[PDB]
Amino acid sequence: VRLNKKVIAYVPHDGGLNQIEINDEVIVEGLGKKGCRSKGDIPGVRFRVCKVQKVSLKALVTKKKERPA
Amino acid sequence: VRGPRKHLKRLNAPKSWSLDKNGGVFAPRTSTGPHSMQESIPLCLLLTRILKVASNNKEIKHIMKNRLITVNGNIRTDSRYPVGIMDVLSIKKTNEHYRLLYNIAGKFVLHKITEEEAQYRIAKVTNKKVVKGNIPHTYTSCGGSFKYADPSISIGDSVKIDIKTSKIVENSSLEVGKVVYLIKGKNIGCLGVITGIEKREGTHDIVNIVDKVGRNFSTIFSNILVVGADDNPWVTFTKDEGIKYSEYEQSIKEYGPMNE
Amino acid sequence: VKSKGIKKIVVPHRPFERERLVSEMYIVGKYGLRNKRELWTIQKMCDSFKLRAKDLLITPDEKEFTLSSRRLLKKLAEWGVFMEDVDYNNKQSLTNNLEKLLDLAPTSFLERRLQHRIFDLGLASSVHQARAFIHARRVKINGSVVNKPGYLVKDGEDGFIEVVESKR
Amino acid sequence: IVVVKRYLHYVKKYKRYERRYKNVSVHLSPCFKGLVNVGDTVICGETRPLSKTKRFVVVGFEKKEIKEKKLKMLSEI
Amino acid sequence: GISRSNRHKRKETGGKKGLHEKKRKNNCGRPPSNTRIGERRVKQVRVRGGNIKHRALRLDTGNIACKTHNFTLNTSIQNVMYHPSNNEFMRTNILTKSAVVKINGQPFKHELEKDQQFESKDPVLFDNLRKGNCYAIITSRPGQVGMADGYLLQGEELKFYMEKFKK
RNA sequence: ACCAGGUUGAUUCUGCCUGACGUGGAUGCUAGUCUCAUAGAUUUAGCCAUGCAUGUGUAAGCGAAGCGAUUAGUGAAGCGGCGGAAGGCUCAGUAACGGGCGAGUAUUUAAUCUCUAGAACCGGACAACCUCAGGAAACAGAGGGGAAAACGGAGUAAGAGCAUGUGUUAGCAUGUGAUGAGAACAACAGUGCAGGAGAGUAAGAAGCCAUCCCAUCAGUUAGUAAGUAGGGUAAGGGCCUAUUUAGACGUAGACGGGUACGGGGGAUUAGGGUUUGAUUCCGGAGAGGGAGCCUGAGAGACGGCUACCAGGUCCAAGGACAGCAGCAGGCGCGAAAAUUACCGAAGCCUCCAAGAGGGCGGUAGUGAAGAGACGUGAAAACAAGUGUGUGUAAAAACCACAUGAGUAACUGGAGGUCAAGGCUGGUGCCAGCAUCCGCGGUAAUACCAGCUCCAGGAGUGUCUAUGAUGAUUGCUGCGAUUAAAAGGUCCGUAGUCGAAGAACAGUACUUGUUUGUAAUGUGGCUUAUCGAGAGCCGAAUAGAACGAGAAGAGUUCAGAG
RNA sequence: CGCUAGUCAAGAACGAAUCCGAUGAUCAAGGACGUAGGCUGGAGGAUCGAAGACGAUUAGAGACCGUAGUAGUUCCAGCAGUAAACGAUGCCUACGCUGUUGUGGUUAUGAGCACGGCAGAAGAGAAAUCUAGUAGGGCUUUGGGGAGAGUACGCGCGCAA
RNA sequence: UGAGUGCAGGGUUCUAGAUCUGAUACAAGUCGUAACAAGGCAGCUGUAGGAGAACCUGUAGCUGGAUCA
Repeated sequence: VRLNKKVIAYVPHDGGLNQIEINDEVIVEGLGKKGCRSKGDIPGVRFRVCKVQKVSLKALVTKKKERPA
Repeated sequence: VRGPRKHLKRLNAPKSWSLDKNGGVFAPRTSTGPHSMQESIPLCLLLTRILKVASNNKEIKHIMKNRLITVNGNIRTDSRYPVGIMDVLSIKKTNEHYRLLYNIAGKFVLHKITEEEAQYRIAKVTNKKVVKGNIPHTYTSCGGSFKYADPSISIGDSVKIDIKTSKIVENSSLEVGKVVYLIKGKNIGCLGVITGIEKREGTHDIVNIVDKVGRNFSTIFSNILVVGADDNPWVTFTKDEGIKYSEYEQSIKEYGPMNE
Repeated sequence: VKSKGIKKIVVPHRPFERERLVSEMYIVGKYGLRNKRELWTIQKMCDSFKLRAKDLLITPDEKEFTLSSRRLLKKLAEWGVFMEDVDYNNKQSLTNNLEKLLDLAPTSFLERRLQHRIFDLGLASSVHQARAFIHARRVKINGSVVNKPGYLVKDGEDGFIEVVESKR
Repeated sequence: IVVVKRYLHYVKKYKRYERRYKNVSVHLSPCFKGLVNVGDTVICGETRPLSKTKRFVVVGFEKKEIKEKKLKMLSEI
Repeated sequence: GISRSNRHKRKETGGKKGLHEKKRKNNCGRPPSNTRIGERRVKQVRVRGGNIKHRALRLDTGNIACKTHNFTLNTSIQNVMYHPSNNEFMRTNILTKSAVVKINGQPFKHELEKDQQFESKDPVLFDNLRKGNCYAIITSRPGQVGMADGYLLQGEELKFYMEKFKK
């Protein structure tokens, strides 16, 4: 939203991809290196998903909370 | 700023007033008048702190609306009027009299006196001028002015004033062996006797002093008032007679000297 | 945020160092303290006095040495911590005693705490039930209750401490 | 005329000094006209502003020194 | 309007400086007063601190002092002969300090004639006074003080200024 | 004042990546009690519905209508007086009188202090009142009385400037003179107002010194540098203008461009350092963007006026009004920030006041930004509740006594670094995990779960800047034969660096005395149950004034070479 | 920089009771020289030989080998400005163990001074080894994990390269 | 004294563009085999020609060479 660039982000958890629909809003976060750098075995991806539709992805995946609907 | 300043923040006010930092953001801005703002205190701080006789603004009003308080022989009705050093304060009901002096620490303090001491004050001579109609005049530190005094009085001398007549009574000059009182510096409130003066040109003269209990200290003439005709003082000084002690000396005097 | 109040603990540089873990574990266990923060707080207090002694011994001038030595030694005597026959007005003994401070230990501060004093004076069966009498108002000093286990007892208060029976 | 004044500035990190200078433009009066020239040292007093840049006036001078035009012995000795 | 601040002025090194304030009244200026010769017209200007200043737009007369004989007289002013700053102020007859002016000489003629040594002491003044020439110099500031005042030219001052008049 | 894991079949080195620890913001999950601080700064100095933030009267300036009276009185519409130029908010612009230290002029200053200090007559209006009466409103007309300590004139004291004597320099003398005023009232026993001279407060202008990055920016400037004379201003000055002289500033970085509110201070720290400062104190600038201005002692003012540009609001269509970088509040923008709350009390400011005003300030509500002290049992016997009193402006909380009782843990981990399981069941290079090294192809202590352990604990994980790690920026203190690294060789300016001997001088250098620091910080002591907290004391940096010492540095000499 | 004579300037070292007296070290900017190959004009052209052309060998050889052949290779007047231009070791100035062998002067014939080679030692260094030992002496150049990259844009020199 | 606004230019920062040309990653595709052993013509630095492509050839240099002789 803030730059009008399009970027690639990684989705962390076991079944995580199933918690996201097209046209959802997501908040995105850094991987923790000094400069923006690739981490582990993922080539060329520099951010990861944190929250979907205002709620924690960790809670969504582990079925502790539900989608706002 | 578009015009003159009206307020005064509490952290900016003189360290000589000795007001507690935490209680509120403001302090009373002294009215214009006799002494400088840095060398005087407003009357309402005296009545609420230095000599407790009021505890609230309603009471401070009432005391002065009833016309009770007299300073230098005139009744005062401005709560923010400045009082300065060697400045007789009195209540005619109950016949009380006080002078304003410094503690050894340099804070202000009121000292109770008899109705004899209440009749005079001391000031320092600042300028001499002749005025329209060929009238000689002389002026002093606290904005005083005097017509047809003795012509021999010289700039820098100190003069004693009769409060009832508003005339000069006696004159004393800056010489070896006279008593001195300390108005500003590292040694505020000390009292001592002149050892020696070193004259300088276009710059302040340096004065060397011996204390009554042996200590030498020197300062510039601009901080000294001369307070006796020769040997011994005019005004009566505080319960402790102007001796200052280091923390080191206070320890030696408390626990005894370090033995071999 | 920057705001009023000091911070009283220092976090250890290595979180899992085995000799530090074992020796800390022992001392919390023996003295019946709540968590590691109680201990670390006492440690900082102890370090501060050790720094003052170091500074005094290395100072060049005499006025500061003679002045501030006395103050340090008198304070630590009043707390009941540094117990020896310091003589004043004698330079050598002041130096000797300053050197004895330099290996003071946190154990000595712990044993001045009210929780330990109560148990040590045989008014309670354990360091645990001592704490449980300081809570619930059973402990009283100079005719007034003290609610806080960390109260450090000065030298000679020991005559005035007391316990009362429970409210039930 | 232009007067140069010189001094040293201490740089705390490296524990060393650097040389500095400043230029001051001063009023010279006709009474000194022939006597003061380039390289000489001069004493100046402060005044109210005389122009955009000028605030000091030359009040006297110390002439750049000669100890002696050294002696030559007579050929006779 | 007009300003006396150095806001807009270059630095001594030739560089420009940026502006950090809007203009302030405490450095306001005012347009020139161009005092002309004519029947008296003077305006009163309310100045800083509530003081008053007097500004002469037209003046007819001046007080003129004689320095050697120690008297002062009041006389009409005809025209400007010379002005040191600008040749223009002469041709349009504008009054300022240091302007040299022609005046009615008859009052001075009547006084100076009383001294038996007068002709011997200053022959060139004597000649001028015969020929109906009488010259003085203005010392006051008309745009500030609201009037013109001066002294009669005598001795070497005549010898100096007369060389400025001649074609 | 400290290290660990990772290039090889092993070894010893260079070197960088990662972990371990403070602090500023953002965020996941969880949350018992009490106390002290702090909150739309970062992005948009973006836009704003509503309500409030500035008014003041006595015995003692003038007093209309109404009410009422044996020629009394009342009680006040307006006028006059004093304030609205302070405080509050923000950091756009500015590399500079923006900042630190000294000094007091070439200047102006309502109030207030000390000394001194006042013989004055006459005339109209303006507002309100009274009679008509306009306009959609906002806002105005005619006509006629009438006051002042309001206003204009008369005389009269006084009196700027100019010139000469005399005392720098007041003052006095003499000649000449533009200008040209002035308040009383009440007795509860006082309150005002004209002139001077000196103080006191506040500005204006000045002296010295310190101030960020780019050379892929090397020449810049012509009111620019100066002089003579004049105008202008409260005042010096190219501040502005006329004629003459060519200056001024640069490789010790000029000029241009980019960026920035500046200090007191904050964070980290053995020492030497590195980073930040919108933000309680001081000083500066602004009020949608630019520009002009009246009134005043003081504004180039915006809770004053005027015009353009960008935006809005109401209308009866003719016109009118308006500016939350005050306090609440709303919309946007973002990863990012509280109540359209109470206030005759505390601290202060304003008036004509034994009284009136203040969203300045104080009081609570809201939120795991930060910081203290304590609960979650004991071996006989345990928070949080409740009621009275207190507390306050009124409150709530806090504390006292008296009643019930028996409630109260989670976050991250368990192959190595690095504390703690080859446990049981699923999955089979899948799905996932993992800062780094690495796990999983059916016998996984590393995935997904169960069960036991570990660490900190009302708290614990993650992301992002920064300080440390780091002698990987090196003054202290690294390297250049082969790891990255000595110009192909000379000459040479700016720059940095330079004998012995005998003498000399004091500006650096070092040091004494005196100044120079509110808060914060530093060394202490005293009172809130304790501990942060509060209150009092002592010393202090850089910078400046005056003395002192002369080794090193500096200058000179030649029966020295 | 290597044949022999003659001629013209300046320099290094050595010997010694010559003269002057701080005139000096290092160096941004600026200036002069710089193998070879290359370029602009003239002279010349034996040998060798980029390019180009053949013969063989090979799956294919465009190459290596052989035959032949041009620009260049030489000289004069200039431009250019790079090399593994290396002992991969900056320039002045110090303090430092032994033995042996050179070159040029001088000699109490014992030795010295300038410029070298070699072999140990002691220290040093990650080692190999030592222009590398000892050390807050002075001054300039210069590096900061691999790559992209000594590349892009701007600028200065050059006829072009 | 000047707001606003005409018309030319500059100085900065971003962004579009047919087409061309670099770099980097390409599990393992095609053609050869240039380097590391005397790597099958010892290798490398400068300069000049040539060539599908690594590269080949002339000229001067270096050993970090396969020789301290």
